[PDB]
Amino acid sequence: DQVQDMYYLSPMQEGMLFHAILNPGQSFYLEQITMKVKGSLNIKCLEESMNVIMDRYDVFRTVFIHEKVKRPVQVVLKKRQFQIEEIDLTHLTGSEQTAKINEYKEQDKIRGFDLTRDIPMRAAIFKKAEESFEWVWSYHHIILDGWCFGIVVQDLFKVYNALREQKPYSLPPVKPYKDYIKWLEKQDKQASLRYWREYLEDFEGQTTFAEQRKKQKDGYEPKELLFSLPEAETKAFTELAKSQHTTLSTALQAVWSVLISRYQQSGDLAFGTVVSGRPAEIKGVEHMVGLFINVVPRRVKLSEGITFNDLLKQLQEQSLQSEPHQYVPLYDIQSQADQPKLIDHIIVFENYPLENGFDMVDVHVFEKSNYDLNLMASPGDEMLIKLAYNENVFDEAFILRLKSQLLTAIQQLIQNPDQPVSTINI
Repeated sequence: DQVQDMYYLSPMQEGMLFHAILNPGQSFYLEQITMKVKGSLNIKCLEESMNVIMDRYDVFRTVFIHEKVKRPVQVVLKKRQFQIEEIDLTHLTGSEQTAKINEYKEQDKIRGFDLTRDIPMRAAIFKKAEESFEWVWSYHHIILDGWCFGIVVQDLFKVYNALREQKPYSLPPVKPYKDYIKWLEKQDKQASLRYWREYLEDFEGQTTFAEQRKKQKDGYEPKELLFSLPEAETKAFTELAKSQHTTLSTALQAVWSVLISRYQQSGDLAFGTVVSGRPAEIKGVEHMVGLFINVVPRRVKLSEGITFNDLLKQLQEQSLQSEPHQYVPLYDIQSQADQPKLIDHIIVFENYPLENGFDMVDVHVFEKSNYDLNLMASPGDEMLIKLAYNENVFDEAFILRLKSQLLTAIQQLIQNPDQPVSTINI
């Protein structure tokens, strides 16, 4: 037998597997990393390093079985070989190389992953010229989220940049994903469901930006508006977050709360937020690799006279009480309120968003969007904010207005953190 271990699926993994089988070929839970490499690259060592990553991270040797079993199980294999699929585009013009790679990217989203047999990650390198390559990296979220993929990337390049130069290396020990499954099986699932039920008690629901939503036929027109926060306000926004003993993510959620409070004309609002899902009870959970992040509902209550520091407190405290219950899938939370549309937009703060070797220019991450509006923020000397929206629902003019309103609200809130947020002008 080629089986190394066998354990159950996390609640998120089970719903992910359930929807993946029911909707094949719809790019569900698929992430496609596309990048152009301008430089020299040892293909054989990249293949060798990938197989080190293969045997270092058990999530890549994992398959899922749902048939003829009372409850789905994940099977990790003792050994599996990864082929990096090299494609020669030297004998082709530029346009044929572009279409050949674009044909791969479109077909790759449709093929997806047979989670019962395939490796939940596939790679393709297109040699378009000498020292000119294009990488199409794909993986399934059932085994890997965005943050943990960066850990795999650094481990791959550490092994790559060493093997080629013959110099040896050592890699930090990894904690098996089974330890997270073990922690889950020890939690009271009903106690976590009750937390979200109480947390969302008497919430009526809301269609965010209702009068700005265009009422057309369903369908997604992906568009983006990217902008930065100047270093001065970024340093002050971080200092205010450090002063109030809260995170930079919570600080942005509070600014967004004030903005939507004006559009909805209400003090009871909800939006999606991505939580780490990494329980601090497990030691070394920071170095584990697997599926941890989750979108959970965030309910913000804005009473009369509430200040930004008061809002910063309400949010940071709820972030702590929710930590033992961040494993609950959003479907289970929404069913415990008969509100299939409890949230319709999310805020994401990626602290490490997606030298030795070559040059990596033009990175693009493809991910199917489940919401008509997504506020994405990344750290840095000047905070980078992205507004990814569906053009069939929202116009660019409104997204541009939200940019100006978000920038002026950030400034007004860092300078008057103890003034009632109702006094903020947007």
